[PDB]
Amino acid sequence: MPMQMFMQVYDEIQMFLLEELELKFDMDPNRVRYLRKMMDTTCLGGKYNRGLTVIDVAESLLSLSGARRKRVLHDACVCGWMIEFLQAHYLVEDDIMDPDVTVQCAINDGLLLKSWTHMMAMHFFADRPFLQDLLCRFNRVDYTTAVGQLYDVTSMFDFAEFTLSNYKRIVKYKTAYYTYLLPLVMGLIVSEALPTVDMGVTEELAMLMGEYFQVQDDVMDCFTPPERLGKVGTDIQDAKCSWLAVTFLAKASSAQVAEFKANYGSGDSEKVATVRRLYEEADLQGDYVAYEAAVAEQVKELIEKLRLCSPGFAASVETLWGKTY
Amino acid sequence: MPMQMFMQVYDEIQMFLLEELELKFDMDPNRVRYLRKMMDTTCLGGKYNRGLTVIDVAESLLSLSGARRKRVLHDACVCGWMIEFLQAHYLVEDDIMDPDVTVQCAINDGLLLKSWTHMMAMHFFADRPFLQDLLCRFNRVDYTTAVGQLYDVTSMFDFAEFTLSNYKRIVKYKTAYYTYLLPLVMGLIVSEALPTVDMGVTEELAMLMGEYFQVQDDVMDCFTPPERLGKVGTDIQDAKCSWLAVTFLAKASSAQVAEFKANYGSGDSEKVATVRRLYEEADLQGDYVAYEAAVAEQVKELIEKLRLCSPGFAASVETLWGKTY
Ligand SMILES: Clc1ccc(OCCCn2ccnc2)cc1
Ligand SMILES: Clc1ccc(OCCCn2ccnc2)cc1
Repeated sequence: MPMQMFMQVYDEIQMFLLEELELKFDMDPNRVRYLRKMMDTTCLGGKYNRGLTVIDVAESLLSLSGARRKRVLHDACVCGWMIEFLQAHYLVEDDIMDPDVTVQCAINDGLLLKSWTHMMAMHFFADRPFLQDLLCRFNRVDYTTAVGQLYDVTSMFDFAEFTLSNYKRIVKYKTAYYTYLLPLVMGLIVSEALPTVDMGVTEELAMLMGEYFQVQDDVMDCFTPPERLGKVGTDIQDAKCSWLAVTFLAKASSAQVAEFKANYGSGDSEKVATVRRLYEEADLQGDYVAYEAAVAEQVKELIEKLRLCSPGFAASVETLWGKTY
Repeated sequence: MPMQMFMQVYDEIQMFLLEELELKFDMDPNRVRYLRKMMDTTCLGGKYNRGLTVIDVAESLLSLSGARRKRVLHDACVCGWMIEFLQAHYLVEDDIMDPDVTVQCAINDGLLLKSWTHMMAMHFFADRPFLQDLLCRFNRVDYTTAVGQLYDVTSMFDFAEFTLSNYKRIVKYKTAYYTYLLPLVMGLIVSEALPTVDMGVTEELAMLMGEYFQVQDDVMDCFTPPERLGKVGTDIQDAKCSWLAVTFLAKASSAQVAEFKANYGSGDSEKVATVRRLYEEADLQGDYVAYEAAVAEQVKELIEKLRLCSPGFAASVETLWGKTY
């Protein structure tokens, strides 16, 4: 029922965006169908975990607080697609990083997806009292992610920033603010329950779940094979500031660091194999299990602290925590 | 005095944006100075014609309608820099069209410049009654330009769209809505005189000045040498939908069209020279003078129509019209 409603609102959002281009933007049907195929290619495909979280938060607050129910659940789907659309916007900008007409259309697709988030927000929420407050928080979170992508890309151009605290800063700005905080806030805004929750504990629960997911995603990037992971692990070649790197540099000898600095960030499949060997000679996967368990306990405890002031909110957070755990 | 005020507000805007990153975004000084050098590189350099137009409109309405004057002129400079910042955002996206770290930073610079337009608007206008109305019109004009760039880039991928009307559509959405309409609207919004002007005539005057500038810029792209123009003319090689092309196809014989379709859009310097030869054998520059004079007369007449309902507004439009003419 939630997913069935989510894809139905996608038809409602896509119809408005394309018809507006046909009627009020003087666009020919050829480019209109071109944008339909482009929208479905970029927005549809993933698991929609960021969007469906907004719905799960909204349905918990209306029943754990008749015509008002249909409005909030509809606003949640529009807010959920705002994230999925902006998620596709960043993914299109990633394909560029990896008279040419296929690159010009790629940049244009990224600008349109970003613009469509404002169009659907200024439309379905034109009469909502939170349109001005939602767009401001939505922009700063988009600003935060662009800043976080600067922390991550320039993590080796200025090993001085290979610290567990800087790793927290990257995951916080690059990932945690858009995955584990943004959908929770948009669920409280459509339900008109934003000031009725502990934002400090909500923020604290957001960064910890991002730390839990990013660390697990770094171990799978290095150890899970490409057929079981679904992608080719390139964090070692890209010299990324992963959890495996900052943990290795702390418990490695002065030689294992020198052998690490001479083999890290190289495309040689044998140097990367020498880096994976050092990661296992350091028993990092042993520390990986205990590290996630420590963060997992902090998640379970902070859910109870937010439960004393927001009972129905914690039920949705436990569901979001169950997705990563 | 206007330009001296404009660069002074740039210091005020840059100081807020960078300090916010240092205090509320946990950014190290290395990246802060990196963003200062990047901001000055992209935003500073041009003639600032789009930004200064907002100031020229604001100063005409406060004297041709004491503490209220300083507020409107300050809002005009912030609104003027919103355009210059977003202008640099599109320019950065153009350099991309023409683990690599120099391309990742290019995409990141484009996202930050776009985000900074919202940050400076949500800051300096946090207490203005037009913050919600300005951001909505600012986004749709940004949406319009991204749509116009789709009309222009795909003008030969779907010579069927090489018509004088489609040329108007490209210039309208790609150029006229951001150069000759956006600065005029932001000047009326900061002066609280938006509903006191004929928007239809204001829109009509906007597209005509864009048509006047784009046509003149197409002739210089083909005939003005690179040292006098300042750039290498590549519209013929790129197979652009320029005014010289749509005018040629209308007055060329069935052979001159075949010789045009076989030499247009090619990088061969001899095929391009064969296209320039056809442009002069058709006496297009003779039609170019009379075409601009016809549009120039429509500009002078529409200034009088807006003068009957807005006297001080026309004085600023005549100044903006004097920049292109
Ligand atoms: Cl407000 C908002 C901010 C960021 C969003 O997505 C982040 C995607 C970044 N990314 C992920 C993989 N490659 C790039 C969605 C909404
Ligand atoms: Cl709202 C707004 C919309 C568009 C703006 O700039 C248009 C620049 C497009 N361009 C020009 C040369 N290459 C790309 C500024 C403000």
